[PDB]
Amino acid sequence: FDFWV
Amino acid sequence: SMEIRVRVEKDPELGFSISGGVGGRGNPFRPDDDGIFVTRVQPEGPASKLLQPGDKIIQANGYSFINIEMGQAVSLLKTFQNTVELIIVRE
Ligand code: NA
Repeated sequence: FDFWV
Repeated sequence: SMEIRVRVEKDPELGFSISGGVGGRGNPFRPDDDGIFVTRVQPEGPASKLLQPGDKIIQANGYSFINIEMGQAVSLLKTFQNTVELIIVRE
């Protein structure tokens, strides 16, 4: 569960 | 481990993804670590050849990422314009 920045 | 300083310039994003956070859902590298971990890097994005999976972010533009929540880390990184100076922990 990664979040793109 | 080592503390590396990298500068990722938004074009128009930093070009990487993060996992972890205090109270978060964990990271694929060290589950006992609630830090923020670089998880995926765009092949030719602004973070390419600069960040790699496993990097532990502990500072972004002078702001410490130790004991930070995921929502706050994503919020801070989206708020920064232009370049984001990162301090990362690399093997
Ligand atoms: Na730990």
